[PDB]
Amino acid sequence: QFGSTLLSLLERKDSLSFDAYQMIQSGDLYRFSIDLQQQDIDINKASLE
Amino acid sequence: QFGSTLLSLLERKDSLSFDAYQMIQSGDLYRFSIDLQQQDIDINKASLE
Amino acid sequence: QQQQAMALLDYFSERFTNESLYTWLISQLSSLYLQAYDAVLSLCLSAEA
Amino acid sequence: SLLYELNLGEQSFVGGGGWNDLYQGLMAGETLKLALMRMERVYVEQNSR
Repeated sequence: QFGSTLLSLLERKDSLSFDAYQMIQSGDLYRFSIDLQQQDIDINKASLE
Repeated sequence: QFGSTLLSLLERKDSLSFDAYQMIQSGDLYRFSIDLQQQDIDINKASLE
Repeated sequence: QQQQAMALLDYFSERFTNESLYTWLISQLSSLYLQAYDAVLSLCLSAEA
Repeated sequence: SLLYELNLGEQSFVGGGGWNDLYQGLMAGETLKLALMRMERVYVEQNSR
């Protein structure tokens, strides 16, 4: 029962920690990509200017 | 118990190894696609040039 | 993306619960399971006799 | 106790290592089961009227 128990829960930890690293660390995407619009707005502004 | 055990864990190996193979081997995508930006930058440069 | 991806694969590999442990088990387990078969054989033979 | 009946002299079937650090000793009981069963075989074999 211990074996099965630890096995299941460790595998749970593993999986959740996989997505955990993925979600927490990759979440910087929006901040990093702010420029996508934050400068294209100026792109359009310069046209009429 | 042996049967069930080995069954469960082998299926674990199978599933995880499927995505493992997928992630490790397909990960070449960014290196392969570097040119996407690495040459469009020159595309735009040539315009004003 | 590529850099954090290879770091992810490393992190995934450093599971501290690897399938290699699982292989160690199953191999051992399988031998034990053989020995178990051997026991049962003796039991049933003697029984039927 | 088995030896007190069997009186086959000292031989040992129990073994260490059932506990392991790395593998957290996951199969010791199975090891015992093995020993147990074979000893049971010996028991019915040598208990002999």
